[PDB]
Amino acid sequence: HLENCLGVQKIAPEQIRQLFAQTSEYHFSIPAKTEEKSNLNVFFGEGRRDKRGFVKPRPWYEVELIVSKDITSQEGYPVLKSFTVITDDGWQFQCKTSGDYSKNFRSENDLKTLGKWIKGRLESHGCLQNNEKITHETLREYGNDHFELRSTDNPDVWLLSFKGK
DNA sequence: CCTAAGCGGCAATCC
DNA sequence: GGGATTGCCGCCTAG
Repeated sequence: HLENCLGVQKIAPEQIRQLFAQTSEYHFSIPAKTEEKSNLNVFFGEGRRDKRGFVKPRPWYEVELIVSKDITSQEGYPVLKSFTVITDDGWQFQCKTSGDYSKNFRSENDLKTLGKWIKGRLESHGCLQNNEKITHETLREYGNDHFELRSTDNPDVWLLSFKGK
């Protein structure tokens, strides 16, 4: 679902096999929270309100990963930085950490990009359907409730995993 | 001047 | 009370 998305590139399988074969100096297990108006479920939160008073609904694939201080404060974590992310299923796009405490982990220049990777993967495995809330059952049915954020010898390129079963 | 969403931070919550 | 945390809302500014 990410092939035709602007800013997203395809990384060859053999290029992936080598990258993930390296051991990371920094590794993080970012929890997939089940918050209902934030995180994976930003779609169910309030829309964006204009000065006229209209509230425009969020796109279905708009998501964020809010990372706690317990992981943010850890050494090596990209605080308020932009970086390249290479996914375990062979996709590359830009991400940027932002907000207070640099808690907000999002795809860069298109919030939907990270959403299409996460929700798309959930949908593809049949654990989620359009306009449905992501719950503990969704993650249990998928087979994983954490994202793996790993460092690479290049300080501006990270590895990101969300394998199921 | 509008338009729009990227992402910066308001504010609800806890102790 | 208000420092700490972050779930959630919408300001801000590029184009």
